[PDB]
Amino acid sequence: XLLVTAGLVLA
Amino acid sequence: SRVDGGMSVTLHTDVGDIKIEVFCERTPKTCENFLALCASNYYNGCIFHRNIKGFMVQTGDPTGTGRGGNSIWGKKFEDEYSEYLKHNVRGVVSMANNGPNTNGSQFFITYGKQPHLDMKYTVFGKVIDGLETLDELEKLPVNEKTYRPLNDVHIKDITIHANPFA
Repeated sequence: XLLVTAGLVLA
Repeated sequence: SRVDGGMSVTLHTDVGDIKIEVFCERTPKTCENFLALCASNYYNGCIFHRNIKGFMVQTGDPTGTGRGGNSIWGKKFEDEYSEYLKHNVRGVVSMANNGPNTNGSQFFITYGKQPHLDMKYTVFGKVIDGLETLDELEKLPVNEKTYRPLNDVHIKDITIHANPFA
């Protein structure tokens, strides 16, 4: 999808 | 009676300058943390490790992996939301995170309106000058399943600006 994470990048 | 225009910083990148105003009145802790890391040269040498056209460009990780970085205090800090601070225009600057109160040093700049981030990520700034540089960043050849730019693009160093009305 469209998230801004730090480590576990998701959809 | 004087006026204080607040603080702002200029990111000196391999493809141009980006000037960012920092909302220190609304998001104080996020502001101090950003300015402090900026002054310690922490971001000097950082690359934009994830660039998604139409979405956002992310950076702020020394290690360049994607799970590195920390706050000047060396411990993740709380979020700072404001009903008047939202990802509604191209150029908002916010803190990435792995859930509530996990703010460190990684941050991103939006390429356009991104309403689904509101109230979930601390917005603490806005690109006031150097929009051109944002276009260069967006139209950059990137990977495909990692969005890692093909060619590394860095943040050479950072200039801190004081009150413009001093």
